[PDB]
Amino acid sequence: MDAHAINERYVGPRCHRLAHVVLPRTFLLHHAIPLEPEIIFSTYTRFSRSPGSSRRLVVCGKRVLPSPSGLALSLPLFSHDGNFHPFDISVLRISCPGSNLSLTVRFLYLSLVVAMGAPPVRLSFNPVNADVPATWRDATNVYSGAPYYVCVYEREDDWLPIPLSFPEEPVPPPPSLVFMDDLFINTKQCDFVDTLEAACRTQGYTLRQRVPVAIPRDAEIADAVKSHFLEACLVLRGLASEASAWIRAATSPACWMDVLGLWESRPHTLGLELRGVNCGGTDGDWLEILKQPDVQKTVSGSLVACVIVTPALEAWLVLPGGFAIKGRYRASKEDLVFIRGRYG
Amino acid sequence: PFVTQAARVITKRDPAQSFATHEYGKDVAQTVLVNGFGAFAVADRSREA
Repeated sequence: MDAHAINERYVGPRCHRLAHVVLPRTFLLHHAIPLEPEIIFSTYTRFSRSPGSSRRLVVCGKRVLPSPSGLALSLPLFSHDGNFHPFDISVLRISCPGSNLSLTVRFLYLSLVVAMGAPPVRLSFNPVNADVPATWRDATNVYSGAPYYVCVYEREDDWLPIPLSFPEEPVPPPPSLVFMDDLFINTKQCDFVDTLEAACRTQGYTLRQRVPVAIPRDAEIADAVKSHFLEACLVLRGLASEASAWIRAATSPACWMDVLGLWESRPHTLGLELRGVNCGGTDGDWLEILKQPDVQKTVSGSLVACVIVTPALEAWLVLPGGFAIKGRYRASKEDLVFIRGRYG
Repeated sequence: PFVTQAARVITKRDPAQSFATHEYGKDVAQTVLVNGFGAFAVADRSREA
């Protein structure tokens, strides 16, 4: 409970209002946040019906040992031109300095803004104190459905409620404006698969080898590799994720790779970087791909497809057996301003 | 009661044992079959019943 009062003196002035938030373990078990003291938190908000980006801020968080119990934080709220927007996502990014861990925790303002509603000369001495009492108010996250607590500390204040500026007509439906990100990436993924299915039609519904890997002679195995391509089309369409590989390729300033979990036998790991491999498409460059430990098991093994994305937004779908199909993510110039603003 | 339901109980481990590799390894689970019962082998002469 110290991290609320620390942030009001260092993150506090650099914002407009703070959202004091305490996360219970039921929220921590869902988003899988391993509570070590090494964790660096980073916060930024994604605006709507405006050019969407706010600056990134580092917020301190401490475990509260016991009346709730859990991780304690403070979220920034930004008021451009004197008011809040209701449909305006505040993104919490959790990462460790050394290891491989990146988690995105997303909050909406209407779950926070509503939850806030009820002789030598003298030098001043103002230390950080937990003397101010807390008023615990309940909330639910819209995205996960796990409850989290909100503090309200005591200090033209009691006269007015918290200003909101609701959107104006014509407006898309707020089930579609809340999930602005998951309906943008899903249509890019569904247009990525349509390039792969068009590439089979120009070749005559075939799958050509690219990687020299010997195949044991059985007719059921030749039917099994075909089943890896159709299952990967059920996955790439159904996948709509914030941290996909092509998004890192669009906001890169190097090949970007993410393996897949076919038939739900694995969870997806997204955004793996190929450091030191230049995907030029020549037969010299595929050997540098094969030195990776992932690509050897996506091809010799089974149940895992693999997607390798160039910085020119051209991507191959690597199947087990060495088969590959060139595809292309189509991102317009208006779309790249939308992606590099909110994400990168 | 209605149809017998399965409620799974996930608790934190005792603070002697709170050391694990992954984050779910601090929690160990148990299934409690609510409104059912345990039973031996039913006779084969009335298996249809």
